[PDB]
Amino acid sequence: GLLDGKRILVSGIITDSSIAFHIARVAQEQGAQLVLTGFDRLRLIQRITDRLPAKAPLLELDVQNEEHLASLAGRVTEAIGAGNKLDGVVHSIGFMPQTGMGINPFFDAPYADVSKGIHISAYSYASMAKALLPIMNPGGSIVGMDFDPSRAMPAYNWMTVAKSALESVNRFVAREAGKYGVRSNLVAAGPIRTLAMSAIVGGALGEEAGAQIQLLEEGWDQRAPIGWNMKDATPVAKTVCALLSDWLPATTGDIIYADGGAHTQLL
Amino acid sequence: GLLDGKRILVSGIITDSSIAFHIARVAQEQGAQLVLTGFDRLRLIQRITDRLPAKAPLLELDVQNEEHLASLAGRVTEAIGAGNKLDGVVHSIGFMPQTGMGINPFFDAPYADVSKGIHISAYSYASMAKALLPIMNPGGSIVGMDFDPSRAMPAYNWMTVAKSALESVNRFVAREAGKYGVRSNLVAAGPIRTLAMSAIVGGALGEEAGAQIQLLEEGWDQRAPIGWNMKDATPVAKTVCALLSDWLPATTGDIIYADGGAHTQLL
Amino acid sequence: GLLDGKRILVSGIITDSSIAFHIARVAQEQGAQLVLTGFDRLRLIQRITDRLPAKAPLLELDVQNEEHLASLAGRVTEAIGAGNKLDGVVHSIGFMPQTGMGINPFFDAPYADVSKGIHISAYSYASMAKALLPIMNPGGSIVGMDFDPSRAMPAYNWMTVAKSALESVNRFVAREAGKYGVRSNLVAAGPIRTLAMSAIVGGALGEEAGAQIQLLEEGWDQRAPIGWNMKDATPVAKTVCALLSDWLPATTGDIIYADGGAHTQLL
Amino acid sequence: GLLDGKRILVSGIITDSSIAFHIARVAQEQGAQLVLTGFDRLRLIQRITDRLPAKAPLLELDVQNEEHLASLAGRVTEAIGAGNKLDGVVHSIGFMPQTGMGINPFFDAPYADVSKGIHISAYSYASMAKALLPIMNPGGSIVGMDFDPSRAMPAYNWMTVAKSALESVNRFVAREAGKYGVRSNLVAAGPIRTLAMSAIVGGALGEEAGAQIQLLEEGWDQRAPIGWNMKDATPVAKTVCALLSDWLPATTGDIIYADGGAHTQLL
Ligand SMILES: NC(=O)C1=CN([C@@H]2O[C@H](COP(=O)(O)OP(=O)(O)OC[C@H]3O[C@@H](n4cnc5c(N)ncnc54)[C@H](OP(=O)(O)O)[C@@H]3O)[C@@H](O)[C@H]2O)C=C[C@@H]1C(=O)c1ccncc1
Ligand SMILES: NC(=O)C1=CN([C@@H]2O[C@H](COP(=O)(O)OP(=O)(O)OC[C@H]3O[C@@H](n4cnc5c(N)ncnc54)[C@H](OP(=O)(O)O)[C@@H]3O)[C@@H](O)[C@H]2O)C=C[C@@H]1C(=O)c1ccncc1
Ligand SMILES: NC(=O)C1=CN([C@@H]2O[C@H](COP(=O)(O)OP(=O)(O)OC[C@H]3O[C@@H](n4cnc5c(N)ncnc54)[C@H](OP(=O)(O)O)[C@@H]3O)[C@@H](O)[C@H]2O)C=C[C@@H]1C(=O)c1ccncc1
Ligand SMILES: NC(=O)C1=CN([C@@H]2O[C@H](COP(=O)(O)OP(=O)(O)OC[C@H]3O[C@@H](n4cnc5c(N)ncnc54)[C@H](OP(=O)(O)O)[C@@H]3O)[C@@H](O)[C@H]2O)C=C[C@@H]1C(=O)c1ccncc1
Repeated sequence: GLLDGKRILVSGIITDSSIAFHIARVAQEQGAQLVLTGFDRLRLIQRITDRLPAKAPLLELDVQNEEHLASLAGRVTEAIGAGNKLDGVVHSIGFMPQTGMGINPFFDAPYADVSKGIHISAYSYASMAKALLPIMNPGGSIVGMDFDPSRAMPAYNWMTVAKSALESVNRFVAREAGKYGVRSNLVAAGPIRTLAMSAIVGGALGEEAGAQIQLLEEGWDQRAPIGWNMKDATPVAKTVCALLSDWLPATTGDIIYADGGAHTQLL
Repeated sequence: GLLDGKRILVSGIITDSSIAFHIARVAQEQGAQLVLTGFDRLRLIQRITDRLPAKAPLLELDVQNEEHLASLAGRVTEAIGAGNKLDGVVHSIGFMPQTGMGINPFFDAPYADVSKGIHISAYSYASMAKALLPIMNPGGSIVGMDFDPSRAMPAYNWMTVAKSALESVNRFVAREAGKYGVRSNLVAAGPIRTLAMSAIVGGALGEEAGAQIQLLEEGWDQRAPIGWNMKDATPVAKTVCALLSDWLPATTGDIIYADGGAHTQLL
Repeated sequence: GLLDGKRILVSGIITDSSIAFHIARVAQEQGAQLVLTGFDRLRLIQRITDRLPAKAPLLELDVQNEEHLASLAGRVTEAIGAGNKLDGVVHSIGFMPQTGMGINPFFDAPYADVSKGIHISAYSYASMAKALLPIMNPGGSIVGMDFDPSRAMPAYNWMTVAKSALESVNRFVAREAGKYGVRSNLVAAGPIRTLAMSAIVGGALGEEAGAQIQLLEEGWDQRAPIGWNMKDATPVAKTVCALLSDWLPATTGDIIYADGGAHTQLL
Repeated sequence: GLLDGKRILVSGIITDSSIAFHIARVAQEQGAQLVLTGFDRLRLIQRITDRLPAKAPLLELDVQNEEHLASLAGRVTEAIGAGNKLDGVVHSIGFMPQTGMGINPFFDAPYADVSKGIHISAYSYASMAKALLPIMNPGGSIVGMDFDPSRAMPAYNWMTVAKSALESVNRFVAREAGKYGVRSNLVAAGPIRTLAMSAIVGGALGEEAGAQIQLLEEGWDQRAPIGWNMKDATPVAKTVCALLSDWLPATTGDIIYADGGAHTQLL
């Protein structure tokens, strides 16, 4: 039981192939008691989350919604019972309009689209942290989902910029979480065949974008000194759990790369 | 004449202690023919720029204004004469509301303020590039002003996040500028006593923020193996010119640190 | 039992305050079966290791000795019984002569001293890996001890250069270990009061070096968003175990920072 | 005249396609007065250097030779005349035995070979700096040749480790050079078809190594947002001159990438 009797909030589930779905599964397998947040299609998320090895309360959270955020702590302690706190929080949320990643030239994304992408993808990590730290235990852990934005890449465009912003927000959240005895870190994952990701390689964001994404994926397994399996999200789920646990107690403001080692190799 | 007969657009002048003012001075000293852009207080900027060693046309540019951006190329070629192009472009523009840097806790900046800061500070680098590349010569150079956001720092808060976003935008602008034979790079400067910067250390953004900024400055000269003089912007002006020149012809998507070497030293 | 029934070789124990001593303790607490290697003072190491919560075979290993290395795999399988393999290997060995760190100006270390330091500190990670991979199980883990050498620092001098070399050797060991299903990673620790470290702050390597080391230590806890306790090596021991476990299965060629988050913060 | 009346020592010329040959040519084209150092085949180097646009004294320097180093300052001031100092120093020297790069598995390089490689490739930067700083002017510049070792790469093996060591040595040389008003920096170049480099792609270090090097080269021009021409060393020569000049006066302990921007792009 890596996570025995820890209370952990997990966001961002939308299908059975969401990274957050696998994080939640492995975390329960490891003894965690979960609270889940969902966006928009709540009856759908309910139905999907019913397949986790245990039951967990579902709460609505639109990360762009001030009221959702203001009432969040209240609604969580209500779901976990008064006088209980969280030990962990998982941010697994990402969004960039059409316009900002894919077929569209980089120069043609209007700022409103880019601003929305950054709001949901980078800023919400801070506002989740702000809403949840008052109800977190010493020794607690905040983990967010990242990918390595340190070099530019085709197709991902403004989404990459959003991750650069996220990494930076993470170092600041760490300063705040520290006052609570709480850690803040990101997991940088390699590419994973979620529903949306597979749609994009199928050409949902245009044919040039699809081809480039596919090249990025093939290259990944080659560079990774231990290989990369894009259809298996469990290696990244385990990494997040490692961070939710007591076994990385001196790591914060930081990034753990669950990417097969690909980023450490040129080719 | 490092910049002999180069045509260079320089933005962001607001006083005689603006980094852009010194960039513009040194660039003219080096034979450049300049076009200048100003924001908001145009009669003021006119008056300040009159003190440059040579005269240069002033054009209004509010980086958040679509019409300003759409007409920019037209207005520049008009100022430099039909059939002439630019060889260089300097982005020296930065903004973050009150709310996002200083006394305000990091968690208390509303996204609208952060979004405005990012719009002006990071996104505008791309939209300047988009508006100006059609009128840039092969061998040309785009340079933007940066500071090292790779570690978190007190007081700068959301402005730091904005620079992380900027560095990332720069790597993408480089992909686009490359198609024109144009380079894109950032200069990461150490702290400089501009008017605004001195106001902030005087306590304009609160007393805690002021004290922290001052500590950051004193530390800078100590770490810098060659020292740092915060009241002298000419070392950074020279660095930008180095980048506008033909002497860094294989550098792009990159960051040159005009910071005294401070970032290469722990203490 | 994080490490239940894993067989792990641990090197570098010399006193009850060695990082390797604490790694070994926590690993046994977590169900690991250990084999230990010692250098030079073998009766001493025997006596110290007798205090671990369980017994473990001790083997002599002078990392500079070809015969020691050539016979190592033979001697390990002999200690763990034919047909058994290792699941983990810990490199916790460091050395730099007098000459290369401390009072001595950086320019005054002769290459023979620097070469010895690099041999023991960086190269031996590769030669340990070479000697032990033939007897390692798929899913296995090699972990070495590091400190962040990415910026220069007073006093550590050539030892810092040695760590830069080590980080680089680690990325290459990862390519080799990968063929065996084995991971290779480094843990970058903050400063720890080992016997040798305390001697140096007591002025063993001169008074200027001592003063600088002490300043480095005080700064550490201040920058660390979760604090740093230099007299407690257990947070780093736990981190190494995290890496020896199955919970970071997609991390290799990489560095995990068990440093309180200090490296992610400027001040 | 970028380098008008500067006195610059340039090392590492061996043929008309050496990077140092092109550095020396461009530097003279730019008004520099040069002193040259050569290793081993002195009559050969004499003959090659006769083709530079101006004449320059040749001095023997075996970077591994203590007597050569001890007498170096004496012999330089003798060549440039008493009461004159150097303004610049170029380290353009690299070596790794057979054994440490190429066909040989990474694990099969004996430490003596690796130690020699590191001695010549990394350590000599410090010992050149030590020998020459006493005869350098305030405002002076030390520049060494580098390639980006931050990720592992096939074939280069121990040579990559040597560059990691070099980058680290550079940050320490910067601390020492600073006391003299002198800068220390590295230029990280993309691959260049020197005589030795072409021999290696011809299969001098075995067929697997040759094939991998060739793949590395083709990838380079693709990633570089401005392209890369491996048979043209002048873009890197210009970059070194930029660093020898007064136009990067606040950069030290640092690395300038003359690599086409390749390192800033994933693909
Ligand atoms: N799928 C992947 O391959 C990865 C996901 N991640 C991150 O992990 C997280 C998991 O993403 P996932 O792929 O599972 O799903 P998602 O679609 O990004 O996010 C889940 C939900 O969050 C949802 N969401 C959107 N807006 C909001 C909102 N306002 N509030 C709350 N949730 C929201 C979003 O809305 P939807 O598309 O359904 O309309 C989804 O419902 C995201 O942060 C990803 O950015 C990181 C690396 C990889 C990756 O993209 C990558 C990229 C480049 N190189 C290597 C790896
Ligand atoms: N002053 C400094 O110390 C530095 C400036 N820079 C960058 O260089 C540039 C020069 O800034 P400067 O300090 O000279 O002035 P500024 O106030 O940031 O920008 C100039 C003008 O741009 C203006 N501007 C604002 N909004 C717009 C707009 N919408 N369109 C066009 N211009 C605009 C802005 O508006 P204003 O305050 O007057 O209302 C100013 O008029 C900015 O990018 C800075 O971010 C980078 C490093 C340092 C620095 O902040 C630092 C920080 C931490 N560590 C080390 C160094
Ligand atoms: N003590 C510390 O604070 C740290 C240790 N490490 C690493 O962890 C490891 C643990 O070191 P420790 O401090 O526990 O002991 P050690 O003395 O470095 O090494 C253990 C033994 O290895 C021994 N050893 C030496 N030569 C050999 C040899 N040839 N073969 C096998 N073992 C050898 C060495 O020999 P000895 O001094 O006894 O003569 C020791 O017996 C070493 O790699 C350290 O470099 C990393 C970060 C920190 C650190 O130095 C630091 C520095 C700067 N900033 C932040 C942190
Ligand atoms: N040729 C290249 O493509 C590059 C050279 N450099 C560096 O620039 C410098 C120029 O190297 P060049 O290729 O011109 O020649 P070299 O053979 O490395 O060095 C010149 C001489 O130095 C010489 N030398 C050797 N030992 C000594 C010695 N003991 N004392 C003085 N000089 C010595 C050496 O000896 P030799 O082979 O002739 O026996 C040569 O005579 C070296 O530091 C290179 O490491 C850096 C990046 C690239 C590069 O290798 C690369 C690699 C991977 N990715 C991107 C780029």
